[PDB]
Amino acid sequence: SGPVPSRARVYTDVNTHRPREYWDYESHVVEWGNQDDYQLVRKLGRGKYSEVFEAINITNNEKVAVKILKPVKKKKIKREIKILENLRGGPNIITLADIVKDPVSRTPALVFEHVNNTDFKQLYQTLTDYDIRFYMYEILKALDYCHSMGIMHRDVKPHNVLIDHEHRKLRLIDWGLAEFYHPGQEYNVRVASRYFKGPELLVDYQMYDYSLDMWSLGCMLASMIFRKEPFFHGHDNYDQLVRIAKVLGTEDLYDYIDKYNIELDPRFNDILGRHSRKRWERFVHSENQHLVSPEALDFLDKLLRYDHQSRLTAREAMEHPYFYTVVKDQARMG
Ligand SMILES: Nc1ncnc2c1ncn2[C@@H]1O[C@H](COP(=O)(O)OP(=O)(O)NP(=O)(O)O)[C@@H](O)[C@H]1O
Ligand SMILES: [Cl-]
Ligand SMILES: [Cl-]
Ligand SMILES: [Cl-]
Repeated sequence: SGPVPSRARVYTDVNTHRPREYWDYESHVVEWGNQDDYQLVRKLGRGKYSEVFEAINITNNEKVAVKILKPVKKKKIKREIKILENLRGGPNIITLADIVKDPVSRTPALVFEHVNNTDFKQLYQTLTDYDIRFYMYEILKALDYCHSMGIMHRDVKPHNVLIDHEHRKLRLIDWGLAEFYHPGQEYNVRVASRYFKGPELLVDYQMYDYSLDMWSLGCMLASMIFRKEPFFHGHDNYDQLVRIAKVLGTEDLYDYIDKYNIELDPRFNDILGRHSRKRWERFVHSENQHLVSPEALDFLDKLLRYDHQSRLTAREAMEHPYFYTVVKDQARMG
């Protein structure tokens, strides 16, 4: 009589229907490239698990990007490599062009297509309402694609979305926490960034699915339309669920837990208490009111729901009328 099972509403068996080797990434054998074929130009930044550099492919002088992984188990390296290989060709996902080793460290050096080192998080200040819709749809293409190829990103956040605003091109990056979805598998909840974690991770519900990403995307949307960064600003893991409950109310939270018979720390129950559902209009101010339309609020509602199985899928999100006009975009660069 543990917690109740769950299987994804969409793309449930896509990995099942594929050959083993599609998803059995521990078995993958990396083909190494020519390390003397890429020379680093300059440092573009970093992350908790990589150094990213602009570089050049010398055999044709083409511009690339090179992510040098810090040390770390080969299990994950093969997982990120296989995923990136599987997704190559998909809309708006970063293209893996080679893997080589760092000359001195001998660690893997992932060659990608070059983008601008400019992300969605940098552009929060300036985006018109049309542009928020537009880029949101571009991210959805990536999620729908990855989810349909059996893959959960599990780290959707503005830092992980590169935008070339000049060319109106977005790529979803940082697949290092991505995993393959298998109905009935339990996944670690130490995925994603505090502010973008679904209530499932926050209550240790491990039989989660692609719909985690859809919560994270809702959280990104909310910060952008309300100009509050982040939107749910939890100071620790438990406080993250308390902040969500202060907006979305506790009655549905407690209905979600008893839906899936999840075991919550009694003492943490006491901390949550009872919070009434705030109407999404509470966070409208003069400074953000031009970003907030009824279709925006309806879309967010359908994303920010405690029950992972209730949230819009990427495809259903793509059909939502928040994207009615922007799908007709006439592709003006300037
Ligand atoms: N293909 C790329 N083109 C340009 N910049 C990139 C590219 N990939 C990553 N970066 C840059 O790296 C900096 C930090 O990105 P980061 O999230 O570290 O990417 P990552 O290479 O996936 N690293 P990690 O988080 O360790 O996996 C940002 O300024 C990004 O612009
Ligand atoms: Cl971020
Ligand atoms: Cl995992
Ligand atoms: Cl989906």
